[PDB]
Amino acid sequence: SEITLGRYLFERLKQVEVQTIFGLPGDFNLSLLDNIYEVPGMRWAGNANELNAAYAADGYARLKGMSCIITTFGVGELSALNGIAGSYAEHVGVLHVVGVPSVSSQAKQLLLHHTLGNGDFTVFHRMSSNISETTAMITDINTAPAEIDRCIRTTYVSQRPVYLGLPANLVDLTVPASLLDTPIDLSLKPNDPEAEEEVIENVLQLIKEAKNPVILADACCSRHDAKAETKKLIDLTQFPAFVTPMGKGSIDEKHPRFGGVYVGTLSSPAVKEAVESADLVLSVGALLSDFNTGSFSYSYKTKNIVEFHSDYTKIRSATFPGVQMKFALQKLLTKVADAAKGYKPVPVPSEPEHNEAVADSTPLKQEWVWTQVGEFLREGDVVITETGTSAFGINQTHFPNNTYGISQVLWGSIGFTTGATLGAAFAAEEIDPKKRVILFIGDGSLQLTVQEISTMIRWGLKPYLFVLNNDGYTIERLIHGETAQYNCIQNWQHLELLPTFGAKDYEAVRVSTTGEWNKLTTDEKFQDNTRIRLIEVMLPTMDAPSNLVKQAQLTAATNAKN
Amino acid sequence: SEITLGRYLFERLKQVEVQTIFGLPGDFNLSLLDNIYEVPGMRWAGNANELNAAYAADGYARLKGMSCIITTFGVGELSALNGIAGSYAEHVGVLHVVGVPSVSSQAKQLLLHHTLGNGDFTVFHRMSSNISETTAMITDINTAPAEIDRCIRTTYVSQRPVYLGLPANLVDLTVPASLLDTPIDLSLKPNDPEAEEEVIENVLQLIKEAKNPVILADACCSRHDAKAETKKLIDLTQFPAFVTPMGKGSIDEKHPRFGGVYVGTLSSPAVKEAVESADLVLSVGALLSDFNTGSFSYSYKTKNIVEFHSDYTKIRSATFPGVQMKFALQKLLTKVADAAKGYKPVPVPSEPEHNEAVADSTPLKQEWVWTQVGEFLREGDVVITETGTSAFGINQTHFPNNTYGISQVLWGSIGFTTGATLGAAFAAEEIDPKKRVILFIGDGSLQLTVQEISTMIRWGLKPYLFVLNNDGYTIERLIHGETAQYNCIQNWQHLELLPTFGAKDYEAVRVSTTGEWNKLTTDEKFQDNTRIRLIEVMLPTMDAPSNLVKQAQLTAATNAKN
Ligand SMILES: Cc1ncc(C[n+]2csc(CCOP(=O)(O)OP(=O)(O)O)c2C)c(N)n1
Ligand SMILES: Cc1ncc(C[n+]2csc(CCOP(=O)(O)OP(=O)(O)O)c2C)c(N)n1
Ligand SMILES: *[C@@](C)(O)P(=O)(O)OC
Ligand SMILES: *[C@@](C)(O)P(=O)(O)OC
Ligand SMILES: COP(=O)(O)C(C)=O
Ligand SMILES: COP(=O)(O)C(C)=O
Ligand SMILES: COP(=O)(O)[C@H](C)O
Ligand SMILES: COP(=O)(O)[C@H](C)O
Ligand SMILES: [Mg+2]
Ligand SMILES: [Mg+2]
Repeated sequence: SEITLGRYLFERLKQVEVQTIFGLPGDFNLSLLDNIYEVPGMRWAGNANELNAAYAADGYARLKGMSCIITTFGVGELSALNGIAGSYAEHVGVLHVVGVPSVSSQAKQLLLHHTLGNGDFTVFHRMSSNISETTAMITDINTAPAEIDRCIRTTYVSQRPVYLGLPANLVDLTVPASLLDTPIDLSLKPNDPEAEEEVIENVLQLIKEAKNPVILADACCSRHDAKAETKKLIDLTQFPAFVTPMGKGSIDEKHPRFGGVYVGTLSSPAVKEAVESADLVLSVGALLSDFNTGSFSYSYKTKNIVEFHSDYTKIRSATFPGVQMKFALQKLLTKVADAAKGYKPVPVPSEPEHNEAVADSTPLKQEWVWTQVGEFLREGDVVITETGTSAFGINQTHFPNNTYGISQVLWGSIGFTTGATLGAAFAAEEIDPKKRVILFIGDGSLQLTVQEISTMIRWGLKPYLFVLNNDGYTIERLIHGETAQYNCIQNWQHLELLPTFGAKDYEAVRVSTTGEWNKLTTDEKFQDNTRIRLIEVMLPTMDAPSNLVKQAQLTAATNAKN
Repeated sequence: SEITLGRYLFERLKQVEVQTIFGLPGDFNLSLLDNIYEVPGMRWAGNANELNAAYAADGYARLKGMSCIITTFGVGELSALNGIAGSYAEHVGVLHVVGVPSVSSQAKQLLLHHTLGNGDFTVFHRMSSNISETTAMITDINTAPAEIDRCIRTTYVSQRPVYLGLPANLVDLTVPASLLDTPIDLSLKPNDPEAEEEVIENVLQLIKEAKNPVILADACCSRHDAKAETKKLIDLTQFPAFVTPMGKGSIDEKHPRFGGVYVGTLSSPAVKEAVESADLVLSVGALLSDFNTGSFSYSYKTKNIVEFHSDYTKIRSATFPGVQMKFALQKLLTKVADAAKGYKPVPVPSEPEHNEAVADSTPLKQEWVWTQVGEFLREGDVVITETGTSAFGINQTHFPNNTYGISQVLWGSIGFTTGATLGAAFAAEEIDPKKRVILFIGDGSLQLTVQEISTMIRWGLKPYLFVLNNDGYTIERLIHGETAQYNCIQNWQHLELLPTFGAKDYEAVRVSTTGEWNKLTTDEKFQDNTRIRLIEVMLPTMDAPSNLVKQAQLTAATNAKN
């Protein structure tokens, strides 16, 4: 019993729970794609372009664990590249498979379409190696199952993009089916016993001594799977728990000990103080980007900083190479309650609010929206926020427990979120058909990736697409050129996007007032994810969350340098 | 008197006749873009995404001589790379300007947005250099004016994309205005007199001996500026003249000595016979790609092949390095009427210029449409055909003299032409507003880049957008997977796209029959470019011009072979 190499690929992906495959067809991958239909459960999204396909592979991997996008040599791959880079930047495990010209076309340097016309078949592979954890350009059938397994493990474990090139002529060759009976090894190796035990004792002593210890969960807590441990640590220690913007959603915001979003100097006065006064910081998965830290504005001076990281740990000035956080946290948690039993709980900053009631005629403002969105959310929602006012405003929104956030704070590619939403809707559907996928995207960002709405429609996916109509690039207007033509956009009939892409069962509604907002969002039928929905949210052109106004200025200054 | 470095950039582009600037803003390019408005006549397009911007810059340069897309560090520039790669593949001089972090941001390796989180500011520049003729990352103001000139010259002269990175802090520093008073050198080095003389004596001698000489114009005749020389060569020799698919438009098809489109084995029998029985082939600008040549199908029955190229000449088995075609043809022209004086003109092929009468109710078919296109075209038209049935079908359309064709036969990135259309239409409006820009794009291709229609509306541009609705990817269906779900697309309402993107003054009409076709296209008001039009052409799913049917099969077999 034998299967095609293409077949093997799809069977392996299914074993790591990839059910939906992203990308676009081309002659160089059509035989490969045939195999998808031979694997029970697997489907082909049918994306509207390769850039959006890669954004969607990203959103899907964030929920599902990993994902796979297939493109065609040259023109498919190169289109995906900004999607792949972003997955790299943000530690998202995306397997990028490219259908390439058969080996005999390559050997004989055929002047083929999608080449640069110089007979170099290695160029695109070479470009992609710059943004991949590892790569394979498969030429040898005898090692190919092993290479694919290597690419999958690396994608899954490292959580970085991997590039797999497959000649069209290789994909139809057979491999023994029994190769599939043995699972890919998807584990990490255990820590060094001595190194890890020294980390533990060290952290344990620091905790025993600390009067005002605080926990801070950042991006890599989320990206590298330490969420269950960080949750236990908060429960067992009762230390105040804070979250960065890039880690929003990785810790539960309705826990009695949750103190807020810390963004250095842009934090609320109570959060800034509760954090910066700590005599011990337990940091989980720091990723200190400009926007994630209010332009590098942390101010603690203390030490007793413990940094947990995927592959090492830092304690004060010391680094412990190879001490991986997931196992180190697991081991820590068996002794942490005793270490902390002398801790008298310091009070945490109290949550923001509810908006006060206002006249129903009151026009919508950014500040009011971000607070209100908290009344709409429920446990288990996926909340996706575009770079722009949306990404900044969500910080102030209070998540129910078990809310999965998606915000590309480091890469910051506008338009990402239309595709991330498609891929998240696919993932959610396979996880739990009642989990809601809720997108906030600006009117400008939508334009770059709008066609991926079509793919959501063709699969009957049912996300909520909040479109923030503020007449252009408000985030950019706040940085430079408040009235510059380059910050304006052609205005679109947003309510027409859905039926134009062929939707038949949908809602498209415009909200301009608090009354319209509330009427829509408190409606029981609206709250159920029974159809795709677009909500055009009319806002003032220069209205922004206060943190964005501050940041816009910090950023402007940085660039103009001297 | 001093101007900003940014200003200097734009005054330079104005001197090589770039009036429209493509791309998207981003914080690292905003200061740069301010200067556009400081230079009389220069405009910023405001594209809907960077890939589309890059496609539009390509279309722009094909018409104008060169173009400029400006993007932002990481996220803009990576999004544009497929467009740039296409420009490199097809020899189009696009200058790619990237606004990048200030010099000391890079020096201090700040964890900024749009980086890979690893401190490497060189990686995107390194990626672009694989698909660039040269690059510049500007760091020094004293040398920036010269580096910019070096870039523009290379772009213009080599007709390939150039990469130019401008740190955000440098673009406001100033340079002497007087610099602009010395022209960039835009000229070619001349040929070696001795090597050129050998070439010419050789060709002349062959011409004197030929009874059946023929001329074959190909892609590099247009890309490398030899169309004037080639027209004169046809005039003075009276030899039969043929064009390849990729060079279509580069020679006048209503010339009495025009013999048709040669595509090796995919040629009409009269054309294959006319060319292959030749006893001399004067080949101008050969680019022998799969789709250009019926899968490398040429069967010249002579050894007397002369290949002119930008940088060398070939005669029979001999290569003449450095013998440049523009110059060698100019020299050839001075003696060639005399070498050819004893030539008795052999008759040239044709096909019917016209379709048979049919019932007006006749469903539209590809073969009928492509012949019928010829009755609608006028001299001065720009004819843009997408990869798919459009690009193969146009080969059977008869051009009026002075028809400019754009068909990306080598690179073959679907979606290209929506962008190329925007940029051809800008260019054409600057050249002569009476020049119509006429697009043929499939339902599938349109999906990848549809948002760029928005940018046409914004600027009041008046292309004719013929959209071929055959319910999916017909060209792929003929390659493999006739009814595969991967060759199927979500169905759009093409008639609604234009209002949806804010069009006020426009037409959108569906045509299904020959009579609806004739009614619309023979209408005098329709034939005037006074508004943006979309024509939705309804065609059968498996309907294809017969050339594409054969080519799909060869390609299939090329991809399968071991
Ligand atoms: C791919 C890409 N191109 C350009 C940019 C630069 N950029 C950052 S924010 C922004 C504008 C966002 O506009 P919108 O989505 O309308 O957000 P809001 O008006 O709510 O601020 C742009 C163009 C980017 N981040 N990514
Ligand atoms: C960016 C990109 N992705 C994938 C391909 C592979 N490809 C070539 S033709 C084609 C289908 C185009 O279909 P359509 O425009 O509807 O043309 P038609 O049906 O008239 O043949 C595809 C997906 C490509 N050339 N470029
Ligand atoms: C994250 C950047 O903190 P990590 O170090 O865990 O990621 C690899
Ligand atoms: C064209 C491919 O013939 P060229 O040789 O002029 O290109 C540089
Ligand atoms: C988070 O990853 P999973 O274990 O869910 C998987 C095997 O995909
Ligand atoms: C100097 O302008 P050019 O002639 O170079 C042009 C046609 O762009
Ligand atoms: C080239 O073959 P194909 O995959 O049909 C598309 C043109 O790329
Ligand atoms: C980050 O700066 P910006 O240019 O506004 C966009 C997010 O890049
Ligand atoms: Mg906006
Ligand atoms: Mg089609």
